[PDB]
Amino acid sequence: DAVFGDRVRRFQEFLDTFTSYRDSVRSIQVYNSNNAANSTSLNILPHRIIISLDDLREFDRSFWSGILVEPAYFIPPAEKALTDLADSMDDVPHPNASAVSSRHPWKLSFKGSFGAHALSPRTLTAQHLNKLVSVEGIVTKTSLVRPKLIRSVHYAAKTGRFHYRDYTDATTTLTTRIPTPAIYPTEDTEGNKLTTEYGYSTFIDHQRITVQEMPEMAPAGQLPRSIDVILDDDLVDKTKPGDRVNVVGVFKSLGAGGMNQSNSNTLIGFKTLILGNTVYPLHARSTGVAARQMLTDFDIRNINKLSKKKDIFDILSQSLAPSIYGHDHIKKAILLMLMGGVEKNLENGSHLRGDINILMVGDPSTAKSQLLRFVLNTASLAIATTGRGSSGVGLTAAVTTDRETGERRLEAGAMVLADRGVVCIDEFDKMTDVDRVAIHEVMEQQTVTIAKAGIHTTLNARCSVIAAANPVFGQYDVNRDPHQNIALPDSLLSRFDLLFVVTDDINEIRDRSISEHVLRTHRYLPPGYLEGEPVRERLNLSLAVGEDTEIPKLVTIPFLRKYVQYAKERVIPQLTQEAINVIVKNYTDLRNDDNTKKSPITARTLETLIRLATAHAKVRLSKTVNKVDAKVAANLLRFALLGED
Amino acid sequence: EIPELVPVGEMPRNLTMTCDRYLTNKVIPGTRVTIVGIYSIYNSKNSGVAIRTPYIKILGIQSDVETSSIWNSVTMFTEEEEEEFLQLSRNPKLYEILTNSIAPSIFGNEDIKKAIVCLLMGGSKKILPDGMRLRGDINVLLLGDPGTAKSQLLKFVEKVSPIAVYTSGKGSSAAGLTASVQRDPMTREFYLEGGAMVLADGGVVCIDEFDKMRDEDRVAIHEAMEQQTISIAKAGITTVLNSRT
Amino acid sequence: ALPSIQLPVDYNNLFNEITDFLVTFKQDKGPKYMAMLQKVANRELNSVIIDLDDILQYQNEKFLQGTQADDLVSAIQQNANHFTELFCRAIDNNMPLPTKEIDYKDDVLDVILNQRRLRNERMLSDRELFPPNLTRRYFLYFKPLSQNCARRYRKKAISSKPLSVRQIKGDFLGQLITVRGIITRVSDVKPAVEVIAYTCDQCGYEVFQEVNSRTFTPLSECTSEECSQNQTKGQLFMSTRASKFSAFQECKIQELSQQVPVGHIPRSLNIHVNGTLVRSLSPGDIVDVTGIFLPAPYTGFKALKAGLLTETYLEAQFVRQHKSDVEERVMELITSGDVYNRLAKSIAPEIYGNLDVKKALLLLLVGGVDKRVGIRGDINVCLMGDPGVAKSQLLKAICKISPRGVYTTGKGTAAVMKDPVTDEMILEGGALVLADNGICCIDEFDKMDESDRTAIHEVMEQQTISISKAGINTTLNARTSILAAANPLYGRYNPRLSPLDNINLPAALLSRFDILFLMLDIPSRDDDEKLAEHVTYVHMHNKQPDLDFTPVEPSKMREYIAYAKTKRPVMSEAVNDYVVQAYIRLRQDSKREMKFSFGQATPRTLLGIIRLSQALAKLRLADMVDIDDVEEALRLVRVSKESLYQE
DNA sequence: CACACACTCTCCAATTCTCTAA
DNA sequence: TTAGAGAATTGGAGAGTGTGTTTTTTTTTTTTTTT
Ligand SMILES: Nc1ncnc2c1ncn2[C@@H]1O[C@H](COP(=O)(O)OP(=O)(O)OP(O)(O)=S)[C@@H](O)[C@H]1O
Ligand SMILES: Nc1ncnc2c1ncn2[C@@H]1O[C@H](COP(=O)(O)OP(=O)(O)OP(O)(O)=S)[C@@H](O)[C@H]1O
Ligand SMILES: Nc1ncnc2c1ncn2[C@@H]1O[C@H](COP(=O)(O)OP(=O)(O)O)[C@@H](O)[C@H]1O
Ligand SMILES: [Mg+2]
Ligand SMILES: [Mg+2]
Ligand SMILES: [Mg+2]
Ligand SMILES: [Zn+2]
Repeated sequence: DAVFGDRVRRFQEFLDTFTSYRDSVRSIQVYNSNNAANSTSLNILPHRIIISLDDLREFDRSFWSGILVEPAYFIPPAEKALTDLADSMDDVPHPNASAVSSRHPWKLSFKGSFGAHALSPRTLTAQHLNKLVSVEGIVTKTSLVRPKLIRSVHYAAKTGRFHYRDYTDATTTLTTRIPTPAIYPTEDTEGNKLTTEYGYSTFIDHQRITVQEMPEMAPAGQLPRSIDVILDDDLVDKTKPGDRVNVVGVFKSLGAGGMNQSNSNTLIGFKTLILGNTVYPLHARSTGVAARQMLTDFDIRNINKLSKKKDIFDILSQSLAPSIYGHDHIKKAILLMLMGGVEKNLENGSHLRGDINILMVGDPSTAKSQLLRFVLNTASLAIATTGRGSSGVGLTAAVTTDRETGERRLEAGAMVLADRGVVCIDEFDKMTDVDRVAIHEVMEQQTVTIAKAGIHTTLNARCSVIAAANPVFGQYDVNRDPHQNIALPDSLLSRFDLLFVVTDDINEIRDRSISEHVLRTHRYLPPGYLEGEPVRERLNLSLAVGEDTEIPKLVTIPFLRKYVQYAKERVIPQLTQEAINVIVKNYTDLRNDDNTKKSPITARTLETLIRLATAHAKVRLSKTVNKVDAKVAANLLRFALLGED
Repeated sequence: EIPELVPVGEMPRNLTMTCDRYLTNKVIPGTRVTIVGIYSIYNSKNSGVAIRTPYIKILGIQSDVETSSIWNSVTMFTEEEEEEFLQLSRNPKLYEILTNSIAPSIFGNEDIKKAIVCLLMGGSKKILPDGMRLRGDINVLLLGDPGTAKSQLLKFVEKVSPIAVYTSGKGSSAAGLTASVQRDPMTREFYLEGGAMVLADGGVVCIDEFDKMRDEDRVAIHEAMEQQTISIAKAGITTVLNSRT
Repeated sequence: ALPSIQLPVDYNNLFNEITDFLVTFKQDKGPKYMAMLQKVANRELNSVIIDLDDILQYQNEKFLQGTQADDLVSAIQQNANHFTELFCRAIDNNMPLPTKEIDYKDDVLDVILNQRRLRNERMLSDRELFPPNLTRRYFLYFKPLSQNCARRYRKKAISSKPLSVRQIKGDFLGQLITVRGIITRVSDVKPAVEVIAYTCDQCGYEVFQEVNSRTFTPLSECTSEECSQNQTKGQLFMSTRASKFSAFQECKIQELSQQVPVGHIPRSLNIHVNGTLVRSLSPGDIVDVTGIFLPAPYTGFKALKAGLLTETYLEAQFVRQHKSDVEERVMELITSGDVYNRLAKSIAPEIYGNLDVKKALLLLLVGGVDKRVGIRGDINVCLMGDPGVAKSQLLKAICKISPRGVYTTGKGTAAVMKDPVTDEMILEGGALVLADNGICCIDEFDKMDESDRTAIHEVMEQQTISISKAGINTTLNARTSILAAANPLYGRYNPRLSPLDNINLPAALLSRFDILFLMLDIPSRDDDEKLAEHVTYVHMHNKQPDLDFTPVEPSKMREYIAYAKTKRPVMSEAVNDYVVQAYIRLRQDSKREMKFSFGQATPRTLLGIIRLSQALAKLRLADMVDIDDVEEALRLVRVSKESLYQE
């Protein structure tokens, strides 16, 4: 193994050259030591180092190409070099009687630019096998985390000596080796009985996620294709279904694929899968950034500066969907829904939801669905749903069978996946009644319950639903009460904080304004495009894998998303008596008023007022609710109910 | 097999086929192809005695509608025919040439033929910076008295268009128009199978006898006509396919 | 071959230290564990709960005088399975002789001991035989370390921190950990064999075979020395009389909804309770199970079929539940607080108004006792109400305070059979059976199908639900008090329309209800203001706007029901008279009014009046049923009837 | 894959046999 | 005819070639005829 030693020493030289990796190893080791020396603590850093492929290319291009082209021969030596580096510079503390036996090799992770290896599950042909590739897509299935054996330590109670045995599988080690039948040696060489020593053995977690290409990336006329990644150890549970992901790993094959006598003319192929080395969670539909977008200090300073504006709410609302003319109040409500009110986990099991639900019912072609599409493209976690194409099982949970383990399992539905997010249910009224009880339960108590196939769980669905519906007839009829116009039960409309009724009234000035705005929108030309040139999409923005006062009229959508994330994470508004006076006055006025007789006003509108006020407090970044917040919430709710202004 | 070649009172017959290397990812479902292959034999272990499942090993595929995508999502037009198209586009009467060549056997109906030409060409798709997109496909409805050659126009459009699916309103269900969740017989796992509005992606779908559709089946076209996406939430699946038809 | 590794544990020194601990430990009678072993020898106890706090104290004590320890608590939290055997061996070495006249009527194991010993001894003079587990009559467990509140728990003591099923990684296998979660499915007790006691047809020799593999192969070959030397080739026969069995139960612990990260699904973890811990876990439990997390192997053929991917289970060792002095306390509260007006506001402190509904809910919570038939002591009330009224909040408040109380909705009772294919269990329950000695809070009562209509009809006048799956005709006892919260169809209630027309419930089902309240909201000027103030104060302070006496504990109602249930307040003859003229005049006014026909007083109204009076006396000492009680009962009934005619 | 079953391939010492023993 | 030395054969343990598993139809969609 002269080549193995040469690779090991070359990677040791590389690690010595770039001292940042040594500093990271030192930081991990001291963090682990301090946590061990210091209680309800479980945060232990993993034995994983993310090395940039650019540094490796600049240092030794031969080694970099070997990593990127034949990693099965270049990654094990680099990992051994990293392990030796960590051991040599280790603080050599007292053994814990387990770390001596339990192997803890230092795994490797990669980042940087890939070039021709930055692929997708559709473009992952068989010419990429045994090469280190990065695939981007959406996780659709995740197997149960199941520990697997890699080393069994045995104690022979006749000589006072410990005997171990290493186990290897096709899905654990890159290089192919003789598989082990995974049977513990019950007898020694010299006829001695052995007892297995659990707790001195070594088990590693094993998960098998499924990554499929993004549906919008699929070619015209074909369904998305999927690949199976096999995450292990620190990378287990890093992903959940519905997550946009960018997995880096070795595209490996396994099996004899026929060539076993049993199959002579049978023409099946080999089982191919990716051994994940890194999981990079690009998300938020921005194609390159995570759902939790990083906030620079300059960005936070700018956000705080804008929060001081007298009309920050108007700026943020009008900046939501600039292409949708009008619908200012609906935009304000959508923005308030994006940063929902604070959730109260009261005692005695009481739970006051902080999520705002909006229902939009109105005439055809009033941007009811374009607003939903915008909320999909803007909210950090949004799940698209339609009335016709969704069943109650598909909205709550499906009892499928696991394939990696072979047992019954629950698969999260379209409205449990959106936990702590939003659900955009388009064509709401078209849902069948049998499929509408589920969303009723979720909007009621925000948890789904499953009682089928001998499974009794309670999944959490803390999602805020925005739904678009159509009137019972073709268009809204102002000559009838707003009950026979909507084909939904009042027991379901009561769970919506705001029920906006949109009417496509035929005017002349408004029609001119809308036509001019739509024609301005339709003349838009992208920056890097000529006139009269089709807007082709490549989305090959993956130049690198990994992390590699003021009064503006309209803020950019990425900045708006940053602001929403910062407001949700940081500020938790607290209610105030001065705002409660306004809230109770407005609630009393709305309740016992002659004009509100047609309105369904109940005690739920008070909770809606509180939630809207808290959301507006989040908009102002104020840590407490004020008179202006309650006034704005009351005005918005009054417009939703009456609509005078 | 071709629908015009099936014998009398017989269902169309399938045939398993295998591509290899540079003949893969060459065709998409619904395309009509001519294959030069070896009619071979393999004994799949999946009910007589000494029976053998037949299949064809492809040695050449000659589609007429280009490869995956359209022209593989780009232009695979020979230089001479590209020059021919450029010469054609400069014809001052190109509109009349295109109109007169849409179902030449249908007398009159000049306006419908013009609208069919516009439908075949389609508009221009736009994708605004804020995210929302504007569709660039034209939907045409042909109401009128019986015997006015509406179905003949639909059948011709199903021929002239590079990608087209002809369906009748009566014999057509919502899950068969957009996407059908099916259970894999082997792996017990649910998966989608595209419908008429997915096969006709990038083309035109001709729904004859539109008014005969069940009320709960015609609704499924509402999203796939305007938003041009099909949203499915069934059996643990949650995807938003594309149907730019 | 098998390589060799160096591990600094030194099991022999640890065993010597273990023996010293079992001999020389006395908690602040003699040694504690020697006393426990003495009790075991007397057959009065078969559970050696080896506490880890005691071992920690022993280590700390010997730290000051020689440090003659090797951190045993940190040496068995890393590998507990071997130390179970070490402790058992140390106990067998230091097992005291019995100090009591224990009856040996069933001494089959002792008989085998002496018989085999005599057979061996008659040839030993030439004129271990017993497996160590066979002789043991005790089960050994570990009690995890309690809270340390010291520098010792420097992230150590993994058994001190209650983990969740998700946090049980694969590197914890073999350790002694503890998990927190809700049991979901506990199996029936099965006798798991530890050692078989094969007996040979000839050669007289019986050979034992220890087994911990979930599957074994019978010997059936007389390999004994006499049988082999004579080459008789005798076959072996099992003897369950001389075998050793341990009760085995296979629970299954899920994880609480608060431990599940967003977007995820609760996991589960099999638990193998065996020994004296059996039947200590039930599906309605939230526990902190402490056990040894072990890799159950797929031994057999699916073994090679799968590979290194093991399946895990938690060998439970110690289960810690989470969930006349009281009589004197509740008596004193009766003296001080007015139960009638205080418990009512205590039921729903955060729900403003509707006090009389709460008063009726108290009667349902207590309920009269008329078990003698010729009838029933269950009070059922329905709240037709109105959308937007806190009927669901009242139902949840009742559920959270009523013992054996459950909450359910019409659209998502009954029962399902054989839900899991593998185990093929029989007669799984539903929602009504769970609240057997309690209350079912059936929200959305109107939106509940015909099958559940028939089921609740059967429950209501039979107190026992039955199924007819495969002609078995088995039945489940469900003596549940029914609390319905139906709401009017077409949204808001219409006072002009007849009450039974507003809600799609047949008059047959509604007429059987003991008491009925129509409690709809009306837009006012002052009630809404106070309601808004109440709700907003709750939002600010996360606590109710305390303005009056608000008792919290529900044990007072339990004491009242348990007290007067044995008392069974006997009705007075004058009470019977006043109620017969009460019925006469009630029926007279029902006729003279006939406006809505949902009233004609019916024998069932008399039964409801009797049971309400019984419940009222059941709340107030015993045999308090007099004119005072029946006046309040009839007042409540008349008020409930008038509620249907509100405004 | 491998442990257990069913069974063909293969093999010496105790069991039978008939020539030479008493 | 008897107690005892020689040939002659074949059954009971074992070397070995090839087997046989684990292995599954729940729950969820989609259709279709009656209701
Ligand atoms: N203008 C026309 N030129 C030529 N053929 C025509 C014309 N109008 C009708 N036809 C013929 O008349 C028949 C019309 O049948 P279809 O077009 O299939 O039915 P339809 O016109 O769609 O009316 P429906 O479908 O019953 S509402 C065909 O045979 C056509 O060829
Ligand atoms: N008297 C009350 N006191 C306090 N909160 C109340 C009261 N009445 C209603 N609420 C509020 O109303 C909400 C609960 O009302 P619900 O019980 O769900 O109404 P509902 O009649 O059950 O609606 P449905 O689903 O149509 S039956 C909570 O926000 C309560 O705080
Ligand atoms: N207020 C508006 N401003 C700009 N465009 C609008 C507006 N209302 C409707 N549209 C246009 O109408 C088209 C379809 O709207 P759509 O989302 O289908 O509404 P609906 O779902 O209610 O039918 C969109 O392309 C959009 O550009
Ligand atoms: Mg729409
Ligand atoms: Mg026709
Ligand atoms: Mg309710
Ligand atoms: Zn024997």
